[PDB]
Amino acid sequence: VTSEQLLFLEAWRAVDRAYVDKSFNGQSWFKLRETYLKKEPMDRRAQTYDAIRKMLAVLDDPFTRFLEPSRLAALRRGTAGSVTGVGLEITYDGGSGKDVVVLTPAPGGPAEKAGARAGDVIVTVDGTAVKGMSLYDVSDLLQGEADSQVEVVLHAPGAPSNTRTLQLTRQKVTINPVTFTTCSNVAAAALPPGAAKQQLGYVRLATFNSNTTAAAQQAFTELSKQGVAGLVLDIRNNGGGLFPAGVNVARMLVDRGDLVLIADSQGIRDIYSADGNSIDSATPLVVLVNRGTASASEVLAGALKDSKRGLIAGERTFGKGLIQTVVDLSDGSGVAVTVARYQTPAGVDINKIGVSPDVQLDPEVLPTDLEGVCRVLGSDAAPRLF
Repeated sequence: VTSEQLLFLEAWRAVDRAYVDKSFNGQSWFKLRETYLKKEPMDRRAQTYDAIRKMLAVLDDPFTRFLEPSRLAALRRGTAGSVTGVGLEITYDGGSGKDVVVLTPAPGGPAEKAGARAGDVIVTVDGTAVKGMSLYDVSDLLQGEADSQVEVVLHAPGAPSNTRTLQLTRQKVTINPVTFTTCSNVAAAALPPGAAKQQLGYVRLATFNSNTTAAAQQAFTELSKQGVAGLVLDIRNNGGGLFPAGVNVARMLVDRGDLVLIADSQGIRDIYSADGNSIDSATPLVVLVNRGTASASEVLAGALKDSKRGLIAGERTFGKGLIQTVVDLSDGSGVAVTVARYQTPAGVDINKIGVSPDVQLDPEVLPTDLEGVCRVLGSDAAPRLF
């Protein structure tokens, strides 16, 4: 058994131990290992990496991927300094043809400013066809030094002929996780039943990151103090992000009860529940979501819905409910492995199914800027949120 073979075995073991489906897509995992050791060339590092990728592929899970040393390091630094993108979060088509699509455009980032919307399908990046490539590889094509440009060709969902070519300039993108306001003189259409004041509290939660919790706490607190008639939590176009901040937010609204189950082929592995630290669990709440709402955001929405704490309004969410971990290998390379999936308190998978609105509404009727929101909600054309 060679050094190259041991390295391969490290990758095989990472999956053997942690993979979400212990039936391995119907493959005999140990048998594969023995077969590859015997039939696959692993004379140089490069061959070993290819053999690892080949093995991962049999799982038919495009999120389970191998990362070479430099890539893993870069993944780690992420979009921090010197490394910039164009304000796109990407993922694979929801019916996955290996089509890469825009999960969500970052608010005010380059791609959004150039008209890109959640659900658009990415055809090429700098001429390269992205269908079926690793998302880690695709991001690499999308990223680069600030002020540099990249060409992205996109089409409308289910309209391959409806394309556009954008020349985007890479720039740092800064999403402010939370903004909020009180809307006064709200239209009757937009109020919850039995409202005693025509005022609504609006909270735009654009991303879950390190700053989300502290900012959301301040918003709910203030709003509660104002005695608003209803709360409008806006998580449209929020790709998820920091799972714990989504849990923290859920905990601000619900006093008791399960929030999310973590499951895999074995059954439920972990649960997160309310911790009695609510800020506001009584004001009527409506949560706005759309096809750009994904992952931690969907989890939030699903806990609010199942618990009956809030109504979901808008359009069905993405259905991005898998969880991956990156397992480091001895040579600095790594494997991103799907280890689990999110389920609602009711035990339904978020994956694929997403979270459906109780109130179907055109997801573009309401703006996301504080001024515009109050304007529309005070209008004769206010959405019937509740």
